[PDB]
Amino acid sequence: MDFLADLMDNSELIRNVTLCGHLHHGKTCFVDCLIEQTHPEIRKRYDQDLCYTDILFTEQERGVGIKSTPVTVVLPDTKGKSYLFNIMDTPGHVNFSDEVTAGLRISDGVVLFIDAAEGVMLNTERLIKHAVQERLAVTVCINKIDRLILELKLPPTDAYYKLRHIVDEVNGLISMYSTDENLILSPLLGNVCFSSSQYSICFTLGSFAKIYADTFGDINYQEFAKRLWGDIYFNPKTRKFTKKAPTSSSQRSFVEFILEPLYKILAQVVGDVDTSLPRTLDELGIHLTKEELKLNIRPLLRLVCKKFFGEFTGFVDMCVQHIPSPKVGAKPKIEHTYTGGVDSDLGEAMSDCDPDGPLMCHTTKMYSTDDGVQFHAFGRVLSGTIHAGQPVKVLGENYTLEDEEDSQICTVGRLWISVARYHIEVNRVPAGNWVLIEGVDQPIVKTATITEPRGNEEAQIFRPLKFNTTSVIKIAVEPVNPSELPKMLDGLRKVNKSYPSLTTKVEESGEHVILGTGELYLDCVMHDLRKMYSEIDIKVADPVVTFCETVVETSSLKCFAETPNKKNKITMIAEPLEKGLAEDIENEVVQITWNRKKLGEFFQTKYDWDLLAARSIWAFGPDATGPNILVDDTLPSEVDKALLGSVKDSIVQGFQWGTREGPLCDELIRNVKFKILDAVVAQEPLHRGGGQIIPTARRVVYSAFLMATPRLMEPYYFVEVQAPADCVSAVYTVLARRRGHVTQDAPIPGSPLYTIKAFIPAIDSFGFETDLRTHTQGQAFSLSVFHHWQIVPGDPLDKSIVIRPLEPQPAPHLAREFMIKTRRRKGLSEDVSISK
Amino acid sequence: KDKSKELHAIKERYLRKFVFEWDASEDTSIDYNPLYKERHQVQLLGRGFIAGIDLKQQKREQSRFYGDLMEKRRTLEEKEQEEARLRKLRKKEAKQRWDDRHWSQKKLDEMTDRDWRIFRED
Amino acid sequence: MWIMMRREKRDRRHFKRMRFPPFDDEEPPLDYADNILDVEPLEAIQLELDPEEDAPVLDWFYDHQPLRDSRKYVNGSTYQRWQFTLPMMSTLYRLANQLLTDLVDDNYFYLFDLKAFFTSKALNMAIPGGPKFEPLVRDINLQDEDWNEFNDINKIIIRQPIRTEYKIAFPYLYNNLPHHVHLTWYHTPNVVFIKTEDPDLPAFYFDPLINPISHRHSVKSQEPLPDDDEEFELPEFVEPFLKDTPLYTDNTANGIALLWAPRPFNLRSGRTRRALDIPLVKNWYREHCPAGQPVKVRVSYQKLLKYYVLNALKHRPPKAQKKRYLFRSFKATKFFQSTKLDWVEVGLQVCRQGYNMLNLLIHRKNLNYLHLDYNFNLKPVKTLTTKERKKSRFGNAFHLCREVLRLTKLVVDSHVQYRLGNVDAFQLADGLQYIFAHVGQLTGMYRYKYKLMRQIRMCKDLKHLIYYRFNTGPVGKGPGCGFWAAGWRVWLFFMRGITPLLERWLGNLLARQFEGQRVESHFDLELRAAVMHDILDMMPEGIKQNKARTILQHLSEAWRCWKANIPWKVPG
RNA sequence: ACUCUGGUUUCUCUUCAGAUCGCAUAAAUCUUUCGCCUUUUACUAAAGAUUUCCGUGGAGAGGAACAACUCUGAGUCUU
RNA sequence: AAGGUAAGUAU
Ligand SMILES: O=P(O)(O)O[C@H]1[C@@H](OP(=O)(O)O)[C@@H](OP(=O)(O)O)[C@@H](OP(=O)(O)O)[C@@H](OP(=O)(O)O)[C@H]1OP(=O)(O)O
Repeated sequence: MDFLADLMDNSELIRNVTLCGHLHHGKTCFVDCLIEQTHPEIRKRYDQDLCYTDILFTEQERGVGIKSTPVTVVLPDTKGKSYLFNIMDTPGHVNFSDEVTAGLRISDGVVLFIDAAEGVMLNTERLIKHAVQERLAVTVCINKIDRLILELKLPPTDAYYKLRHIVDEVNGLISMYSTDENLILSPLLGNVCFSSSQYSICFTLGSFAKIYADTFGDINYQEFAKRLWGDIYFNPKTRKFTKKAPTSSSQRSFVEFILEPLYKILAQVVGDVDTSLPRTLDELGIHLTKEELKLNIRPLLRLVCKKFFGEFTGFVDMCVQHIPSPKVGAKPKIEHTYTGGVDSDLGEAMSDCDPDGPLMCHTTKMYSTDDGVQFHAFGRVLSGTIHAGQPVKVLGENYTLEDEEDSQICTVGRLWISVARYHIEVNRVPAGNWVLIEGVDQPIVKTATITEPRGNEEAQIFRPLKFNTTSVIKIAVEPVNPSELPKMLDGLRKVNKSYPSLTTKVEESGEHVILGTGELYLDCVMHDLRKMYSEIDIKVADPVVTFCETVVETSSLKCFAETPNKKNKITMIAEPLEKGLAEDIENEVVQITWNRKKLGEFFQTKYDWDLLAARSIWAFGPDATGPNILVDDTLPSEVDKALLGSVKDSIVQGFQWGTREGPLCDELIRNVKFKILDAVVAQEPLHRGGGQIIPTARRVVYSAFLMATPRLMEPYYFVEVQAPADCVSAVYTVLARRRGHVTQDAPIPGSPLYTIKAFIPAIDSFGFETDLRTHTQGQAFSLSVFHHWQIVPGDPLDKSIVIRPLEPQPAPHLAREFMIKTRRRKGLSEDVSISK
Repeated sequence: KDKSKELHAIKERYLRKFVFEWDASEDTSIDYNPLYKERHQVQLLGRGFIAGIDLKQQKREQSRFYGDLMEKRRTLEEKEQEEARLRKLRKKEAKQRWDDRHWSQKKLDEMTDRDWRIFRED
Repeated sequence: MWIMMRREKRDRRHFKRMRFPPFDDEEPPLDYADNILDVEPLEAIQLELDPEEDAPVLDWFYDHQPLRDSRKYVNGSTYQRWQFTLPMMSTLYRLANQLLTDLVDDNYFYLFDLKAFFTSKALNMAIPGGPKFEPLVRDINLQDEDWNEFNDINKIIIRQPIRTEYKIAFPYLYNNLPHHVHLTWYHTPNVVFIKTEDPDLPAFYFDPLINPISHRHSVKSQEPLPDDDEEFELPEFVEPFLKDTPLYTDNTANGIALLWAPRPFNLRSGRTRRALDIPLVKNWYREHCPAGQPVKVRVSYQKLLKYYVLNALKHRPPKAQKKRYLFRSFKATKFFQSTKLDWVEVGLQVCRQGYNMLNLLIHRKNLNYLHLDYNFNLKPVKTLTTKERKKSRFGNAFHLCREVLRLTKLVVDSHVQYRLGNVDAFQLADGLQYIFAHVGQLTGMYRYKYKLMRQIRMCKDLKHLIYYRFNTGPVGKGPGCGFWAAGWRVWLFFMRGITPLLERWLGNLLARQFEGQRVESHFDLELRAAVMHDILDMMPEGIKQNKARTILQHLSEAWRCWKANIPWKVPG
């Protein structure tokens, strides 16, 4: 117990890892195995799983991980070096991908859990891509090995083939996102570990070679593990490992030495308990009491694999070798996360992970208490130590060095090291660790930086959390009793603190809309709101998706707007963007902060924009990386460039605001390029004020966008389903019924299941999972994630189209309807006022 | 007809005597959605069968999708073993049916006691 | 038994259903000294177990309490805590494939499980295949809410109507006021289990059902592997851990298939249950109704599900008790003796004793114009006068006891007919099934207890569940089905509940001593009595008893003076 | 490679029961909401609280089969 | 299961 606390001082003996993977792949069960290994009094029941990290009532009822859980435990190594591991057990459901990112930012390593039978899935690919984006070390663990034995009954050669295909597919996926060659994976490299958390099996090549060397002696387990995978064979005539098969049917080294003993032990335990199990256990040195042989097949198998394999030292050595410690892993984290960069003095100090440096925490999670009235922040300490009952300065996502408004001084109360079910109170937490900070909840909303007050004033904030996918599902939430309206708001605040991707916004009409990723995510959000935060009756509107606005044609006429001062005139035109350019802006392929000489060269090369015209780019909207581009095209001899640059900032804010609030239905604007064609700026400095230019800039943006042919854009989800080969036609029928088209239908290699990948409208995806599972009688399962915005069919400005309430409109009537009702939901006017 | 069923459902959502029998009006398994009416029964990999129902009839009501998949994927060598197993099982079942046949297919001298009492009970 | 009975119905085109009641009304019950004791029984229903495959269970399969005296498999004569080996468990699992669905995981029960039905009951809706319930809370006024600006339909985009299943899959997202609602298990991973179809095939086999892995060589897989066969050499004592042990035995495939087996067959050992407590057809209606089935069997499915859900919901943990055992305190007293008898003999004895007890109850007031036959039908011996008809009335309890003893007489008479040789074993099974499926027609005990109809409607329902699983293949409709376990256990479950009523009604009837608008007329009377008692107690009434009535008069006038809203002030 | 280690079954009694007592499931009474209503005795069907009943586990105690050797771990376990 | 007992003298 005390050794765990004393182990935090050494930053080299700490590993900050996050266990991420597809839904139901064994991460929680693996953490349960680690907890049982560390805790003698914690053992799973024979029938029910343990689910140590599944602490929420929702998790224990839904059976799905909802929130990331921190587990800080001391694990022995293969040699016995007791390392300190901070494991972030993240949900596997794609809808909760944000919950992974909260745990992914404060982690120096990623453990990708992959089911042996299923293989690489949707969330697995998303998580490896995202983790590579945050420049994290990636190690792979193939869980549920027994599914190749006890379920598929594959031959050991075919089990090896399936494992090799699984490992080689992740290698071909990381190459698509990581330029570094060190991100390759191979079990002989120590990158890849094998496990079956249901039966407490956990081995790498090094660990199993260590078992061999303990059994027989005089074996170099490192050298032995170097030849325990791949096309290398074993010749007992020379007792040597040869790249060529000694005999006609010589099995590979992995098959002969690793998969063969595991297959045989599992076969003996599950088939020959009464006849050959005692003999094979004497052969393996395992001694089980008479009562331990009376257990059913599954508890007996778990017990015998616990005895034979012992501790989970393979996982520990993989993580230690291939996941950097906070001391060595701080520099890329600081570069990718700290806004001031590594060149900053504070960045340089934080790169050393000094426990005696200035305090710099990075809170990414916020965990509620039992009563739900107090929240405990959770974050990684990057420099210095945090002490209990100590005044600190808590920044915010909007804080800047110029603006001390977003920073509030708060006293840190008790500090906890959090391990799943329980928390151990501590006095101080040195750098490189994970800490539950109490008393700093009030200024923190989503993500904050904690530093010391009255010192280290030149301390910026860490970058705001960047999420894998956009949240487009929108639900309006009201109280049943309006008298209880504040409580809901209070509850709303709490869920905003508890869900990283949640977005609560009050509309013009007074409807409070919550933004979520999917049906299960919003279901959990409303359960939390109703049952623990608000504790009041709540009315929920029918779910709806958010829309965007685009153009398909150049504006017919040059659209002019003049300020109320009647001295400034802006004449603009609107053009649609090229294919992929908006995605390039969104993916941060190009930034407005790039050097201007090469910024124009990008558009001159990939899109052949004129060098002078490309250099005329002002900014992107509505954000820094927003998919809308504002380009100047004024005649140099007709507008004074120096004078135009004076109001350039005001025009930029007007553009950003107008693109963030569309004219059609008060929504975002995507894939539009606004060209400024004429500027007439008042020569007097005070007659070109921002308070007049910005509304005028928004008005001219609206006019140009309206004159250009408006179109509504709806989100399309990418859905992959794993179903028996017979159920493919049923999936096709359901998707065709819900306006979705199948892009691919590929069999899963090494399993009869087929994976069907399709694109569905997001507004047509409500109940699609239920429809698919009920129609196929539960054999087909689907996971849906937002993929891309697509133009909805129909003209959205067609006034002649009549909308019938309580009828699903045809396709050409969609774009119009999707506008009008949305406007009615926003409290806007009945139709688009072009004259406004 | 069924098109108006969906609209009617949407509108409805938004806008003495001993009876041994159960009334047919109590039935809940009535749906307008073709997905929820003609559900996809579990094939169970072509090797699992619903309880109670006889296996012989269940085999002939199978979708044949998995049978076609097997006869397509199987190589000749592994096809011969399955053919031999099918022939052996067919011969065993033919012998069982031959022994368990009606008295109309047996002569009086070769009648067994069970068949004798079956004939008498008729 | 299920396999055998379908064979004796498919071949026996015309089946001789037993005649009920088996014996005449006035015929006295058969003596167990010259009719059944000396006769030998006919053959029972027993499947011909294959000596090759069904070898582990062949010896003891059709024995009463099998393996009870085998100390290796059963703890002892108490017959609890059976210990079985994998070969016998796998052999038993094959002999029960007809009664078990080959479901590998509970993904089949996606929205068709207990939690989903609890949700549907709480939310007043119903899954199509699921049952229907009376609303948990009426809330009729709040059921039809006004046209708010929030729920405005003019603001609602309709693409696919929100079904009942949607409001059950995500109850907290799709409907308002989700109270007393349950969250269902989201998705168990698809258990991809591929069962072998031929024993003459390796246990670990690349079945054609698996899509081929097809290891591609388009990209030459490059990995760090040292210089081959030049530096590392294994010691001569080093071999794979289990090289002597074969990869698979004969029991490997069956042992693996035992893992993905129903609850009773995936265990190596366990605890012994009662025959009552084993619902053989519980999983038949827990799953979805088979397609292409008539309306009545479907409604039977929903009603069986309704009763199952109601039982599983209105269940409270059993209350602690001191474990007083009956039939243990009988033999403590010098009034009961212990022996061993054939069950048919005990049934005949109990039928005769119940007839004697009912006869004693009938001639209770020395009235001899009511006659109880041996089929337990009560009829007047003559055209009884109206006064005598009134004088010979018995409550519903007596007729309920008469009808339950009639049901026992029917069962015992069917077994007696089987033992004599009148009917076959298959005929006896079919007769018992008919008895337990038609208790209302056979006995008519619902007239004296209407709640009993709940059992009766269930017994018919189970029939629809069984018959349409039975008469499915070449076997057609007919009086041959004899799966009588369900009705038998249902009537036993009725019996456990009705026993206390009959016991207390009797024991307080044939005992030496007999025992037999008040809300509003409660407090005033008790208050007047209490006040008068207190006043008279404190009164020194040794001299002033005659004032007592006067006191009550004051208690009236004051009350009247309050009711008349007039002043009340007695000077003395 | 050693000496001691003391059984299992079964019949009863007395208590405690959290736990699916029970991988099964009845009845009664009372209190509310209902549906029949025409008066109890039966009911329509949901809820809440109780009681009884069919069974159960743990522990302790007392007899019997048992007849006890030894299982078994404790250990210096021996070449 | 009932709410369907004529009462009265005489042995
Ligand atoms: O067709 P129904 O009039 O509804 O008769 C059915 C049924 O017959 P079906 O199979 O034709 O539905 C049974 O008879 P089988 O044909 O299955 O043998 C059963 O008869 P037994 O239980 O006596 O064998 C019973 O008929 P009944 O009770 O009238 O004899 C039952 O009637 P319900 O379905 O109306 O309850």
